[PDB]
Amino acid sequence: ALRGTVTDFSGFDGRADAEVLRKAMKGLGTDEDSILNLLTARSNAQRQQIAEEFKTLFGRDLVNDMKSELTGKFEKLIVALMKPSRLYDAYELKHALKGAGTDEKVLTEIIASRTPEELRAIKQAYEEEYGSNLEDDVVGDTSGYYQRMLVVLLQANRDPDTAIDDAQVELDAQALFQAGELKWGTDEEKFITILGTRSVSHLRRVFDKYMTISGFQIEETIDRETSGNLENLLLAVVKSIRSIPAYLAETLYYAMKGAGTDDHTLIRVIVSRSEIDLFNIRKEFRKNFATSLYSMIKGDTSGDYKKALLLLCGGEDD
Ligand SMILES: N[C@@H](COP(=O)(O)OC[C@H](O)CO)C(=O)O
Ligand SMILES: [Ca+2]
Ligand SMILES: [Ca+2]
Ligand SMILES: [Ca+2]
Ligand SMILES: [Ca+2]
Ligand SMILES: [Ca+2]
Ligand SMILES: [Ca+2]
Ligand SMILES: [Ca+2]
Ligand SMILES: [Ca+2]
Ligand SMILES: [Ca+2]
Ligand SMILES: [Ca+2]
Repeated sequence: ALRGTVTDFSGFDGRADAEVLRKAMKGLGTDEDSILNLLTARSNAQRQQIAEEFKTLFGRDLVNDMKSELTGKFEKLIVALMKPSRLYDAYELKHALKGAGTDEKVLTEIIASRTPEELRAIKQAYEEEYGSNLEDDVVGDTSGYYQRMLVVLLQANRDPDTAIDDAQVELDAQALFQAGELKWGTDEEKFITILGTRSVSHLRRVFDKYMTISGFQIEETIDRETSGNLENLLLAVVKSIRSIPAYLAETLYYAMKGAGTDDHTLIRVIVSRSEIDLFNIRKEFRKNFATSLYSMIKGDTSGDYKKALLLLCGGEDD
């Protein structure tokens, strides 16, 4: 069931494509159309093979020459597609923790929606690249319970999915109820432990049983009981337990639906998921917001940026 929209091209020849790319840039001008059409049709691994072929043939750096030729959002999309898939989430979190403040959107979005196995991969790749430890930088930039919830999720140690225990399900449904609605104030430590640590299939049962007991969806209680960064993070975590595709379809829709487009979020979710579950994100987006993701992008973007983004997305209906 989980499926991306970008696959390995059959009859890939790294050497032929690097010559197509050399021609598409040599001279005054840039043929942005040959670049866009070739790269969105190659898998991320293929793009890496191309990049080293281009380097052995011409002794030139593929991504640096593209940076020289291109500009704007389209440059930013093409550079993102060229990041090895192993490094892109690490990349995006370093640049979120970068500068003075911190981009909590980015932190919350990746850390909530990535599985334990993707999170340990991202921590390794981050350390190797940036020479820093991820947990240490996250702690460095955040506070309060938002910080603690991010550190719990960064442990990547959520319980395995196993046979459900109903007595366990109702004990946790009830702890959450006494921890929030029935308390003056909130016991956020109790919400972080059960939401940060219980298995995904056990928590899908907990969220239904909590509805039976209180007449509220856990999302409704999180909005009632918390605010700010912790509220965003706790909602991202619940949404992701329910469906990662659905959560990312929803992230995509708000990056566009307002007046402008949050272009950074739109490039990050299309590129990071192109080879994982972007087909599923298309389905969820159509089913939920009545629009195809293609019409939504086609309406919200322009130029080569738009054309590239659309060959990457790929579906009408979805
Ligand atoms: N979640 C917060 C507040 O959640 P409540 O709606 O129960 O808080 C009422 C008021 O703020 C005094 O605590 C806390 O722990 O203080
Ligand atoms: Ca040129
Ligand atoms: Ca041109
Ligand atoms: Ca440039
Ligand atoms: Ca910072
Ligand atoms: Ca901030
Ligand atoms: Ca801090
Ligand atoms: Ca309360
Ligand atoms: Ca409290
Ligand atoms: Ca709130
Ligand atoms: Ca818009």
